Amino acid sequence: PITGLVYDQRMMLHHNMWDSHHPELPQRISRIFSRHEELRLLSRCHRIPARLATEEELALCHSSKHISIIKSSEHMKPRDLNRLGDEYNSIFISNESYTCALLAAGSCFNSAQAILTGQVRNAVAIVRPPGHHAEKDTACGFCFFNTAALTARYAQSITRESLRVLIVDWDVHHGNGTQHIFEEDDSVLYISLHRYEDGAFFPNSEDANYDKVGLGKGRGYNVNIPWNGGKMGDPEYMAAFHHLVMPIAREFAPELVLVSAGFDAARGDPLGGFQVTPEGYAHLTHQLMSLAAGRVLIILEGGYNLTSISESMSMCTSMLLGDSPPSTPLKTSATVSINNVLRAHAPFWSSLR
Ligand SMILES: CC1(C)[C@@H]2CC[C@@H](CNCc3ccc(C(=O)NO)cc3)[C@H]1C2
Ligand SMILES: [Cl-]
Ligand SMILES: [K+]
Ligand SMILES: [K+]
Ligand SMILES: [Zn+2]
Repeated sequence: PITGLVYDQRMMLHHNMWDSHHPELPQRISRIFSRHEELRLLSRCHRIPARLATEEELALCHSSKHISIIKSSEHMKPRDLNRLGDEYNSIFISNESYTCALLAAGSCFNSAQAILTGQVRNAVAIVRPPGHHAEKDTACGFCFFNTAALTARYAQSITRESLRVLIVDWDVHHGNGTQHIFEEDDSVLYISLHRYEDGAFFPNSEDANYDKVGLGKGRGYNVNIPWNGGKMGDPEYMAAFHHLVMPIAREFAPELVLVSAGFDAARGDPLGGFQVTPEGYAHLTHQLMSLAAGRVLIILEGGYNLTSISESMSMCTSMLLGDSPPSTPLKTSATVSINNVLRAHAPFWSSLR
């Protein structure tokens, strides 16, 4: 009956030495943590310590070469950090980046351990840099290692290889790295909702479309819900949960739920362009709590309006703690999107028929 929370100020040390106004700001996590104190949520949680991921733990999802390259950045002079960052899509690197990425992952491992050992029922991880764009072999989109993917594998590593993990990715961007890491996996169901715009929206790949349903044994275990045609909000996200996320998740019967919880679909976010409310995120969290006997871990991904993300993630933690959720026609293109995913996944999920 207990909610865990992990936060460590040391993850603020990752920074952009060339553009101090880059939106993936150190203050993202400190503003969220402060808001939890202001709302008297922090004192209601069980504090879970951060730790470093080990390199062996990173090898659950990443190549030895990728690990060694990111690790080599901690001793680089600035022009070599610039060159290295430029070898990726939308990455900046400081000497502290690698350690911060390790702390983000190890924090999530400790939270998953706390859940799976029964110390807490659910947990929230206020971490940066984010993870879901990171691939096996490369960094991408502000992400170095795929924290959520690694946490799924870590969870399997302390229970059984086939532990059913559901990852719900409600960051406004597609988690390309998460999709690829689990594309052939039927033990990890990946469900992403994301702005798509026929490939115009970052990370700009048709991999994010609704017809990418997984490969081989994982066919049916990758659910992309792509939005086209501009701003979406609470109605569209509630309908996507109602028609797709929750029926599929209930059929899958996960033993652990991880939320890749970006808050860049929030009202006010300058990169997402969407209008999901803090109350909306509260309802999404409360629905996911009905899964997996409540074993839910909310992991911060993106989200760039400091006030928006502080309010939205605090609302999610309020739901984890058992507070009552707070108090409509869809954009026509959202109906088109939902029906496209429904047709793509009806062959795999009887609940959609
Ligand atoms: C040059 C810039 C720094 C300007 C200000 C934001 C970025 C956005 N370019 C791509 C992008 C978006 C979002 C994420 C993300 O991880 N969101 O969670 C990752 C990558 C470019 C434009
Ligand atoms: Cl330079
Ligand atoms: K997403
Ligand atoms: K999968
Ligand atoms: Zn994002």
